[PDB]
Amino acid sequence: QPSLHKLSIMAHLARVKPHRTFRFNECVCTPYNADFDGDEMNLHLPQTEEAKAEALVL
Amino acid sequence: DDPVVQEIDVYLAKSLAEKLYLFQYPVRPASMTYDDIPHLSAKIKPKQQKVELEMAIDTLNPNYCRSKGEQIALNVDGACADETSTYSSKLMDKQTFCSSQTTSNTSRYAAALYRQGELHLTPLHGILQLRPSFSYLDKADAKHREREAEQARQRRVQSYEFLQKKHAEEPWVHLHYYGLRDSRSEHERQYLLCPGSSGVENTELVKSPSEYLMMLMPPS
Amino acid sequence: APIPTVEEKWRLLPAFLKVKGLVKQHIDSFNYFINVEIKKIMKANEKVTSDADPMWYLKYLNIYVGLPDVEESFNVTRPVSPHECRLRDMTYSAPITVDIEYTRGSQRIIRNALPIGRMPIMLRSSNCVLTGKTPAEFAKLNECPLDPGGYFIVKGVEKVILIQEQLSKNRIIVEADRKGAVGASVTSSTHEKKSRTNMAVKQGRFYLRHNTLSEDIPIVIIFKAMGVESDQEIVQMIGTEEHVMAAFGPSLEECQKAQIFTQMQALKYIGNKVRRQKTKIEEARELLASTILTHVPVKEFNFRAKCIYTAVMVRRVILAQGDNKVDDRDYYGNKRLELAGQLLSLLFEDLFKKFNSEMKKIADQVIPKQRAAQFDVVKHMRQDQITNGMVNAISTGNWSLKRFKMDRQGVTQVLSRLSYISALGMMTRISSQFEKTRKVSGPRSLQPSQWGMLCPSDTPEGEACGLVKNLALMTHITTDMEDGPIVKLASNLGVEDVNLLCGEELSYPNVFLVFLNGNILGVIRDHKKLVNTFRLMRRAGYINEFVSISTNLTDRCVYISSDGGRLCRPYIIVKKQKPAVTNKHMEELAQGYRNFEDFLHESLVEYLDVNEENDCNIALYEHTINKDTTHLEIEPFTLLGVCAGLIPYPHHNQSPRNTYQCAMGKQAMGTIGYNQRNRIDTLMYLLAYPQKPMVKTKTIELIEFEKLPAGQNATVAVMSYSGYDIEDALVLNKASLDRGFGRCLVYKNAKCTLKRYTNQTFDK
Amino acid sequence: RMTVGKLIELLAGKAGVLDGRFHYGTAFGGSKVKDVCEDLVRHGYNYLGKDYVTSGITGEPLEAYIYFGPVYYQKLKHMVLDKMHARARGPRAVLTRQP
Amino acid sequence: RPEVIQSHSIFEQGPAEMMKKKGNWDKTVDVSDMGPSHIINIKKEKRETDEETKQILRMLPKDVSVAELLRELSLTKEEELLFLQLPDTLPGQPPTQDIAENACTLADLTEGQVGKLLIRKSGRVQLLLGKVTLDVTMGTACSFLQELVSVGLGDSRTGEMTVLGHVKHKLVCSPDFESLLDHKHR
Amino acid sequence: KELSVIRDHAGSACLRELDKSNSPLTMALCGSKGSFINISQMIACVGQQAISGSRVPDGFENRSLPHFEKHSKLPAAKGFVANSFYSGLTPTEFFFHTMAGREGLVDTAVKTAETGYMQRRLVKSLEDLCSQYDLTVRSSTGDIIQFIYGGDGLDPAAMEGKDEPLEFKRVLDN
Amino acid sequence: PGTQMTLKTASMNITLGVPRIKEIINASKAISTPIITAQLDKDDDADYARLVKGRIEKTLLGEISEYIEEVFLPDDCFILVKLSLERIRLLRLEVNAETVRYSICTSKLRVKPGDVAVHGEAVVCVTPRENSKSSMYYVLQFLKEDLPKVVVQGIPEVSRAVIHIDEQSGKEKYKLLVEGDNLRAVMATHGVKGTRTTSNNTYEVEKTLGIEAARTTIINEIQYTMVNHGMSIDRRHVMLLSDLMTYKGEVLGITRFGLAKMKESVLMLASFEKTADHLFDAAY
Amino acid sequence: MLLFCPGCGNGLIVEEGQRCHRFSCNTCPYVHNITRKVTNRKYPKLKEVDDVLGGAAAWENVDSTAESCPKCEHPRAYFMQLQTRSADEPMTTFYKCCNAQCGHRWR
Ligand SMILES: [Mg+2]
Ligand SMILES: [Zn+2]
Ligand SMILES: [Zn+2]
Repeated sequence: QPSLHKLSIMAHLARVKPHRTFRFNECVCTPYNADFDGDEMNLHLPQTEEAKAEALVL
Repeated sequence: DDPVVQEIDVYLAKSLAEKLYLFQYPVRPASMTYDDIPHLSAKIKPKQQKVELEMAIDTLNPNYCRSKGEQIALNVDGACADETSTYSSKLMDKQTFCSSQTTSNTSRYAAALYRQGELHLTPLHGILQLRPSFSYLDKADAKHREREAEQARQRRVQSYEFLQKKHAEEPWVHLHYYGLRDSRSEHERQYLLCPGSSGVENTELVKSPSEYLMMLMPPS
Repeated sequence: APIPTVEEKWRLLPAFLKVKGLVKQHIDSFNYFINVEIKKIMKANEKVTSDADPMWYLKYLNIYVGLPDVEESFNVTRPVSPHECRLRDMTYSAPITVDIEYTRGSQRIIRNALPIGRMPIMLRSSNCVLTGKTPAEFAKLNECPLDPGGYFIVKGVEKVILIQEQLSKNRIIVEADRKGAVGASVTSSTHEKKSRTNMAVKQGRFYLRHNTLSEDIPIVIIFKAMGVESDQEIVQMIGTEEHVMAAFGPSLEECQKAQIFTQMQALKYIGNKVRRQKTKIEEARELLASTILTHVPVKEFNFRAKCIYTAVMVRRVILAQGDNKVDDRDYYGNKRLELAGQLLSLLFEDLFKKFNSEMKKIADQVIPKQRAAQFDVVKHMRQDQITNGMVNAISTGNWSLKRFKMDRQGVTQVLSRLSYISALGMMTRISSQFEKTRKVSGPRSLQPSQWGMLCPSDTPEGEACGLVKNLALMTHITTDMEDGPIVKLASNLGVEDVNLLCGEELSYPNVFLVFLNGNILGVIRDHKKLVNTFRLMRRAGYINEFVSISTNLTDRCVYISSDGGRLCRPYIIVKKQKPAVTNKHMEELAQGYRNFEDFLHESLVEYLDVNEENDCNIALYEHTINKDTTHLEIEPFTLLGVCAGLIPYPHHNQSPRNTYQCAMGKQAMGTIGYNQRNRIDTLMYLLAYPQKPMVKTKTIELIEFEKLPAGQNATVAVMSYSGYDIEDALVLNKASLDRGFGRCLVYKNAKCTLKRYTNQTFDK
Repeated sequence: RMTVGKLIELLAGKAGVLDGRFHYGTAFGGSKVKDVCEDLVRHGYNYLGKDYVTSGITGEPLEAYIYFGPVYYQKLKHMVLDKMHARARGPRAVLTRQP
Repeated sequence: RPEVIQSHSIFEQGPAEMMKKKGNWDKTVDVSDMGPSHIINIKKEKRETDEETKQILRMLPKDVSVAELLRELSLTKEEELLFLQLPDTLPGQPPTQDIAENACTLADLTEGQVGKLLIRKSGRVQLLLGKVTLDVTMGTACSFLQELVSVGLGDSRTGEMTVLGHVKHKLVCSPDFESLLDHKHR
Repeated sequence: KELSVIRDHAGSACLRELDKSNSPLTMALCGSKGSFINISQMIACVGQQAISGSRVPDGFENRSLPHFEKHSKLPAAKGFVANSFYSGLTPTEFFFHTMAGREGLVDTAVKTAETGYMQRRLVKSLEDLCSQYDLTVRSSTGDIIQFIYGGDGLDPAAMEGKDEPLEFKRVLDN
Repeated sequence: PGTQMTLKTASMNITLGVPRIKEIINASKAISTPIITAQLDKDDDADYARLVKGRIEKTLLGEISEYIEEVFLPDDCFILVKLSLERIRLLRLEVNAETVRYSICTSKLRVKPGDVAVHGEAVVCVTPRENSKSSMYYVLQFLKEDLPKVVVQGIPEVSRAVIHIDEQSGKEKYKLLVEGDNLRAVMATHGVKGTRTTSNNTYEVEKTLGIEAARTTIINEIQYTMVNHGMSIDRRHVMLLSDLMTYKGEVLGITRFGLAKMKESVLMLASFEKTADHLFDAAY
Repeated sequence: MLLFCPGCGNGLIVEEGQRCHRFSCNTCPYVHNITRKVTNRKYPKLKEVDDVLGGAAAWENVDSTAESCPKCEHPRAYFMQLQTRSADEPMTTFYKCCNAQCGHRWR
């Protein structure tokens, strides 16, 4: 949520899994400055094919 | 240690118990006494003590400026009235001291005329500060301003006009001043002494240390 | 040879917690309110007088509060427990009965109990139904024995009046200006007035500023306005050194530019400057004797004692521009803490004056008009004004008193019941004065004046880091004193009056002023004799033991403070390198032949204030005592607060970790109390199988955390396992989770009201 | 973070459960390390809490010793079942037609 | 004004500066030995420190009580006026004065010997006023004029005003709380 | 200077006696978490506790706490700690350490309102700029800011060297 | 990298961190602690250093005058000031009594050149006149405190200076850190190499050495502040920031006034502040 | 300097009369003829000389038959006396020796 540089928001390819938490690889903790101590991270699902493609490429 | 020196007996006098005052001049040092200056008049009220003096300043001394004295005497009084006036002559001769009262209770201060191994206390009836007054500039501006041109519950005791009216009702008393150098000061200075024997046991001041500590520090 | 240690000196702390500290601060303020201050407000407003038709009056004789009650539908009343008030969503209140005397033609008509309103009773105070009871009798009231109390109950929610922090009023503060100037000010507050006067040096000439005056006026005009007209006496009161006169010169040279030489002329000069709310002279004389520097009294319009005080202000400005030893707003000798009593005093005073004014308005309308038969005012006591005022001001959180110009918002918070430490921690907060204006970083830092008064570790993390603070374990906030015998003891100890001298004695090197809460009592030589004799009269019990006396050897002032709301702290007196507490004394304490008050009266323990401990030399342990010690620290672990008392070995961690633990310990799921099953709250988390800690602090044994704990002992390996534990994450055990580890219950609430309307129709 | 207090809490709790005491971790005092080391060595554990530990996955023992002990964990109120939230489309404001 | 001012390496002689400075203001027009030009030696203007009044001329430490009484006794046999402050209550009874343990001032005492001033060895001055010992300390020393006057209203409308002498020093008497508490502790 | 010598020599003495396969030493050598300052600070000697780049300012009249003599400038009385985190701080050292820690906490509390407003101004001023196809950087109206982006025309996101597009020695060894 | 700066750091305290970047991009005309770094040609000796140091450091008349006195004579009254020429000789100044004559009559109550005499090589008298504008002839007290606060030698804007030394073994030269905000004067004194001296305050370099030197000053100063905190920014970013500030010939801020001069927009400025006056004036 | 009237205690001003310059009150007739030289010296604080003398300054106080310095017992040293504050201070004595393979600072 506190978005300092432009890598505070990136696009991942989602995969569904049973438990109730967003689970990303820990090598990506340095761009978000996440720390896994109860931190929350927002999700945004684009609704248009142009938005998917611009998210995936850029 | 033993009190090897000065077993000074402290005596008490009451002849001047209601007469004795202490004047202090906040603006005049120790060396500059008033023993030489001629005193003209002394005004007083006994209850609500407010002493007013008038001292005369000479004119032929070099410290007096007549070029300003003529002008300020013309500014204060009328040029040729001479019936009522703050100054008799055409020059500023008199200097008025007005007092302000320091404390209400003066029961806890006493003068002490020390002598050859003995000490004579005497209670004071009042301590006053005598400051030189600037009433003449206000009378000058008064003469200048006249030359140009089922009620609700009230509170008068805590205002200024009623307090001046309450103090104005007590009549003045005029006094014959006597200097330090006169024989009358030496005549009345022996009223600070008290005729008594050398050693007389006091029938008063008998209360114990514990009674004294209880007495000055009362229980709530 | 080592100094022999009193090893059982620790017991002075559980004996101290029986009486003072650990929410008993709030309770001892509210008892002070409902036992003296409501009578003092009633004495300040004892008689109303209708304007039309005089010699008809209402005269309040005495006031009371009494035990709590409840009003029901069929005019029946019954005493109530607090828990019934929590469940039924009402307010736990007691009715204010006042006895009046008044006139109905018959000149003496008396009543003995006329109820006019309902005071909310704070729990475990003198009027509450809980105090003095045994743990067998809290069961019949459904109340926990460990519930600390000190929180109100209004409309079913539990509200706590937070301890407000203020700057100490009626004291000379030398601060810097924005543009580089140095000016002094004093927020002169009494019970009837609050206004800030100033002193500005904006050209090298001393201007005084005030909210009343339209434009700032020079200071020598004011000195001439206050009955001293000679310039020599002014410069005597300022000071007789050379550079003081050199700095004050252009202010004298200003007053000779205008023709201000007489007091009437100066009052005329001021009378043109007054914002007009006899017009010229009286509006300036009453202004000088009532509003500028209003905390200094004027007896019979004798302005001498106010001239000396404003000369002291100008002398401090001059000596402060020479070397920049300005005072700081952050020293906790200059703070005062306003408890629940000193807000309920203001609230009840404003509501009671609006009550008397509304009654006088109704009486003024109805007496000359309707009928010749004399009415009674007993038919005109609408209780809803007092009740709705008290309840709305507690339950809402804003204290808009237009009489006192106070518009504080967010005084009361809902008492957080996440666990036991959360309740006990919110009962000891101190909310700061600024309340997040901007990032000043001046009062947010930890000043060293908070030693043993406030907690170094416990502060919130976030936007409020450093403003909200927490009281320590072994502190005590004073109440207001009688003010009487301090003056009479001070006059016997050689304090010459200020009226018996000119200002030249103020600038001597051997002459110290004395103050008393901002008013000059006089001057004195040999201040060490005064201070030591005053302390020996304090330790013998002739003076109330919270009266502190300090000495400021730079500014040459001997302060004697007696106002309430400042932080005190007990110590053990040390007389010539030996503690005054001997092992026989702690043995008598452990057997019960004496208690902590008998340690106070035998000159063994005395309460230092922050201002008094500025001059004392305190040793922490027994082996630190050298020849210049006066006081010994009772227990050094009372430096830390309550929530920092949960931490085991807190002096081994890096200090941010203690602050993060003080934040997280208020959120731990635990047990609220023994009544936690009979208790319907908004959101209540319980732990299924709590356990008491395995490494426990003495603070845990004092506040009884081990009787209802929050957390479970877990067998913790410290190893790296499977890489799912990278940034602070931790791996649990599935079998431990299945057998009961960390099992927690969540209780929620769902309420529905079925109201009856103004029409005779009902919800169903 | 230099939380050496956790490393002493683990040790003193381990030395406390083995003989039924509660050790004090009082600020500026409390039971030192030198006492709980001897209290552990009297019961047959190592004097520093590190234990020979066998891995459950492979069955083979581990190269470094592992530091066991009972530490007082406490569950905080921030649970994920109250914080997980989603919105596809739902109620909008009446005035500014946005969620 | 010429701006390009010139300078040289030579060193200024000390006496040459001294004698130039001397010649700049040692000139005097005091030849006018006349009335206006004359000046009264006892009415010089007041320099501000009142002990230090003399700025123009024809050309301090603080004493203690035993030093003051030693000077007033041995150094001069001339009598001297002191001004002493007493505590609020003196350890006595008002004799048949219609009482309640009020204040006991000097106005409720009689004439005669009322106490003994004991100067001890090494500065300690006690005022034994009975069984109890008051303590005497030097108060804030005044430097301005204090005249000790008498006012006698012998007639209803007029009276006599007489100065007895100048008051120079001030004493303060204060109780000994250490001794009063060490008699019986509380 | 003398207290920095005490801390640095205590650190250089505590690091020499640690064994290899010590866990803080491995975690400091591989740079994963920690450093040598932390190992020295929790074995040997916690250093001077500096508030705003100086020693502890006096919070009382000419002394830091009441537990020291007036006008002393000793090392223990103005903030220096001798104990490690292993042997545990004494109460005065603990209070000085908490004074030094709340500065870090309050700086992190200030940092949001200190830096977000500056970045909001920089965004609103700079966001219109774009790199056109003729390799000029023009504003919203079309005035030229730069004729070529940064002189060379190169992206900072693709710099293999120290602010230079290649490092030729590494490419030749490749 | 403003988020990574913990405001971390023998004399000449400089502000670093987020407030220094904020002072740079605000482009305010007066900044807290400007420092002019000056270079000396004859960089060998401290005797050469302290000469020009005294030539640029502000020295007060009271700091060299051993006594300043008011003398009343029967025929005249004046203010005699004796200069301590031993301390002038040791501080190595180009002043004498005639220089102190010229430094006075510079904006002090309209004093005349005839009102000052040069009686010796060490003494100066000042005979005051009536001000005739809300003052009295006893203005000698104003002159008796104001006259030590006049400056006879040095730059009127420079508060203080300090000699700074290098450390390398091959050489030893003395640079001169000057804490003042008048770059034009420091560059023009004899003995200071004007072709190699810089500043911190960007507006002074804009006023003195042009807009392009202001651009280079902004580049070097932002990169200096970023390097002192261990963060690294590629130079193209601060280069574009410096070119955005100076593409209209004058150094502009990132505040709302400079943003009003760069951006023509109405709704952009109406989002920022100023409740409705922009909208009603833009309608007007 | 402030000087005040013995009569009323207002502040005096200097003016000129027909034979002398006078101190005169503004509100009462008191005047005081300035018959002789009267003065008031400020004596302000001079600059610090500690870094001014270091590094081979233009000292001159050395004289024939001057004492040798006490450590080296050679006359290869300068010595000086200066006021450090205003010229009412009694001058302090200080000396520094600079010789081959020998650097020291003394008082
Ligand atoms: Mg986090
Ligand atoms: Zn006069
Ligand atoms: Zn040598």
